Amino acid sequence: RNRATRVECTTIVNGVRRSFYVYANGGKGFCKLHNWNCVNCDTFCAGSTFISDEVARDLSLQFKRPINPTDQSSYIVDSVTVKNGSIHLYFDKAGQKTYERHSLSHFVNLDNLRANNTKGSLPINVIVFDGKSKCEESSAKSASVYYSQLMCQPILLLDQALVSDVGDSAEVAVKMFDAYVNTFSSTFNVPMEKLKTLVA
Amino acid sequence: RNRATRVECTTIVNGVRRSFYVYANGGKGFCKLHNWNCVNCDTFCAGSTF
Amino acid sequence: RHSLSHFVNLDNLRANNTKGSLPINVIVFDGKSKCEESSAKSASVYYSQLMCQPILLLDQALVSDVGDSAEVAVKMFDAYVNTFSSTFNVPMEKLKTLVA
Amino acid sequence: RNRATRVECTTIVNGVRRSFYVYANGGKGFCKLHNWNCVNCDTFCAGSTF
Amino acid sequence: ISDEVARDLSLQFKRPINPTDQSSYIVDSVTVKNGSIHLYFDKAGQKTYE
Repeated sequence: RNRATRVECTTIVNGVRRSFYVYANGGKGFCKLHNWNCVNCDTFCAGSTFISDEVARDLSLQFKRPINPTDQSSYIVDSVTVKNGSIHLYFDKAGQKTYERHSLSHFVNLDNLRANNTKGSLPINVIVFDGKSKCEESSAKSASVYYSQLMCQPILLLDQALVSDVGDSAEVAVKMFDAYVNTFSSTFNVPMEKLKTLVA
Repeated sequence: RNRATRVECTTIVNGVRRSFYVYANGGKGFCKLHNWNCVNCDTFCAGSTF
Repeated sequence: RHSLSHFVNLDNLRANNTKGSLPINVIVFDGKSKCEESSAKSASVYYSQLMCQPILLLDQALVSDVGDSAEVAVKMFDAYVNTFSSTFNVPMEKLKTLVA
Repeated sequence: RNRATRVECTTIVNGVRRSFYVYANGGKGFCKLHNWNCVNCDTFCAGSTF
Repeated sequence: ISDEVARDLSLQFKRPINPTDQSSYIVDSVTVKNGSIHLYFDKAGQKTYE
């Protein structure tokens, strides 16, 4: 009956109503597991069908027929371990303990990633919020569905306090750099103004 | 009949109309004290019915 | 009970802020201005629905006089700086730059 | 409920979230000073409340 | 499997996988004997050669 490829739906984030599309096969197959015209509904690549739990009930109310969701909107992290420049994030999945890995380069500046940014897009699959402020947690929970529908695959939630202490680096490194600069200056007697200009 | 988890409603602040969700259990229990599908409606933690 | 650290800057907490979110469960308003009280009453339901648990209302006049600290502390700091300078005869410009 | 002897809570340490128990009297007696069902809170021993 | 392909495969299979080795390494010294050339490099803090 319907050859449509996109389906419209809406959700509320920060007190405003946004819109997004849901992709469909367009006329081939039925996928009786979740009775929807899906395209390769097992891969998190772009363009694949992704039915979240929060929108599954709304869609099954607009279309008067039962619909089964595929994946939960989001999960809460529990443990993180750094290793050779990589970070693992641990969370539960249907009663099993699992983990996912990502690069440490994205965690240098948290403010561009936390909650509702000015750009309106997320560079990575995680989000950072304060565990004490109820409002921040609620806003993150609300935006989780929207950001998990804009791009496929669920969203992982990170508490700011937990990840705050794992990024340490070292001011000892700064002191070693200062010692190296002092040794270099003693070797060649370089004027201090250029040294400080580059040191900044 | 309804498995919905969120319910929409609106209110007026500073002359403009905002929106917010209300959380619900989604199909378990009835809570005859206030005849609504609530989830642990005694704690002020996040995600609880209010 | 709550921590005193949140009460250092009232303007980020009073009524309808620019951010649109509240850091703590209380709100501050002027008791004389009818409009401020009405706006606080109106925003109370919205902010008590955005996050769980009720909202407590604080009058600005009542809490204004409880936060006192001391300029006596400032004077004691100045006396300490004077004693330190007399101990070592430090130039005044850096002292004032840090004193600001 | 919440008259029970044991209460479970969680806290964050280093990089892992941990859980722990909180003890109570089970219902017998009540403390006005602490507003809690504390047992021998003035001394330190196994099974005490803190 | 390398890291540059491990992430893509994990995304395709919707579950984490563990890469086995790095993609490339850098040679630091060269030795030539009996018409053959020897290349040396460090792997995981240990000296290696071919």
